[PDB]
Amino acid sequence: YNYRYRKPFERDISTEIYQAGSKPCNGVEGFNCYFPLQSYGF
Amino acid sequence: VYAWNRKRISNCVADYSVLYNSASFSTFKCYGVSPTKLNDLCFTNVYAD
Repeated sequence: YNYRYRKPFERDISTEIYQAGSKPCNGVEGFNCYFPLQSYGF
Repeated sequence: VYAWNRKRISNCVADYSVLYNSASFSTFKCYGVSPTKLNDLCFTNVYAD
């Protein structure tokens, strides 16, 4: 859980749930409503 | 489910963007690109089952 992934030399420290398609997710999770950051299974 | 086969579309137009809201995908998911963003594309056999 310590190690995770999602312009040049940017560092976007935000973690807003993706409005990943046709839906105004805005805190809701589901189809087309995906949390952007994932752990590497190390 | 244990007896299906690789049917497909051929020689036709397509309109894949509708799968982003239509009841035919009321639950849905992908390995490939977003349904309307990829919706203009094509490949040599439209394999579907």
